[PDB]
Amino acid sequence: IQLQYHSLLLIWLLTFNPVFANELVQKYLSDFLDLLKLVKITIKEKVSRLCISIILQCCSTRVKQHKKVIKQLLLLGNALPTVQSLSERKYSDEELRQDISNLKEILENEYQELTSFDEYVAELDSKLLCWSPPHVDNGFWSDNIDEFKKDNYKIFRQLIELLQAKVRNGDVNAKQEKIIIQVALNDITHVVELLPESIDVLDKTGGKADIMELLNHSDSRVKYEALKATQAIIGY
Amino acid sequence: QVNDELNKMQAFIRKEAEEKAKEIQLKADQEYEIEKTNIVRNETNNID
Amino acid sequence: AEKRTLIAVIADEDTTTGLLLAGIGQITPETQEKNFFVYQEGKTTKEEITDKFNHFTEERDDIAILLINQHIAENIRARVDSFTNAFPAILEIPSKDHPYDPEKDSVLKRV
Amino acid sequence: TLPINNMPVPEYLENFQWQTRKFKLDKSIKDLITLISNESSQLDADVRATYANYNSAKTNLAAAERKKTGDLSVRSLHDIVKPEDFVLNSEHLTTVLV
Repeated sequence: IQLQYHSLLLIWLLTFNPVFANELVQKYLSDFLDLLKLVKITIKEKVSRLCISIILQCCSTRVKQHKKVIKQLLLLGNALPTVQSLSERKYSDEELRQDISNLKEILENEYQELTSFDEYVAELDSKLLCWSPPHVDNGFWSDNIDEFKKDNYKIFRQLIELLQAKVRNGDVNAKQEKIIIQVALNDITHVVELLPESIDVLDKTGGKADIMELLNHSDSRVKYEALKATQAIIGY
Repeated sequence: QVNDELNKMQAFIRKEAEEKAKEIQLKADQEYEIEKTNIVRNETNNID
Repeated sequence: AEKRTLIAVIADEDTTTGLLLAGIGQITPETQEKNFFVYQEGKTTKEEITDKFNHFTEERDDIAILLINQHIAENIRARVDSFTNAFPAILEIPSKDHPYDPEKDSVLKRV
Repeated sequence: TLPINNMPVPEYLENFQWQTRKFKLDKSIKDLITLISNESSQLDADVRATYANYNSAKTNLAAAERKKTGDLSVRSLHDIVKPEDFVLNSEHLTTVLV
């Protein structure tokens, strides 16, 4: 606990400077997300207050691209729900409460201009998926279907590349890997059933062949997803 | 399980699609003569 | 205008009853008439419907919005088209066993 | 519209990760339950209304088909009543065509 408190104090001191905080945030985005998660994970009031202060310093307007950094954090690291939960939570430090309120306000401001298509794009860029509600609610997959085929079907090409990478990495058959593969297959099936003009693009890129080959996966969910994709291809 | 039935149905659907494609090719072949006549007639008018 | 604060319905019996429950109109103590001029499409007459619509859309009527069911407004479609004045506005409310069709909307036809 | 066979509802069941739209994270449990129930009930009511409107439109189409079928009770009034028997071009005369 003492070591964690000292590390948090050092991080806060380093982030006190705006240039130093801006440099650290870009080079340690994963570390920043881990610290944000640990802020809610940790139960110590002092550690939570230090983590909130460190997050606020990185998100402070004095840092370069402060709005962009805050938006990237709220998108990739799911900072907005964590800040909302922290606001609903209770802390023994008034400074910690004020920092939590400021972080919640910043997250709300960032998410005010956010969109479901933006969340899907961020998830695709992160090359990770866990059956997000945009991939489940038909509203997003219907409104953003036209945008998927934009830029020579750039989104469809990225999804096909992600599916091919998952197929290459599917030999591990990890639970997280299986979930990601299933989510990618569902997204591909949706983007094929809606606006079927991308079927030829997927066939040319080899996505159809990869989907057909994925039917050999031992996972029952993967098998069902492959069967659904095959039915959407030529089946009924 | 039921996956065997789905694979058989999927194979049948793919086989059925081949017959439909052949009909499309047959329909196009018939239209080729009509298109050739129109092209020849248009060229004949220009030549005349 | 200030006197325009009133809503008129000329729809079917069920729609008229529902809107009266909502409380659209009032019975004029002096004129002994109410804005809830309930009139079945099959009952009364086309001439009577046209006369009621003309009275509600003219003669310095206080109705702001004229509510006519699509079924009843279809029979008086000529008068509905003729009513090109900006106010009072007219709407084609759907009726039971008579859904509203975009082709039957006189005002939307101006697009 | 996406086909029902491709609906990811079981895939969502595999995760069940709550979204912000269906319920605010910081909202109260009672408030979140009320909001979700109200939204889902409104969606169900809209679906029921759309189904009723489609049924009414189908009934109207069936009535039109019956009218076009030639049954004189619903067929064109031109063939139902003879032009000679029906009173025409007379201001003091009219036809019944029952």
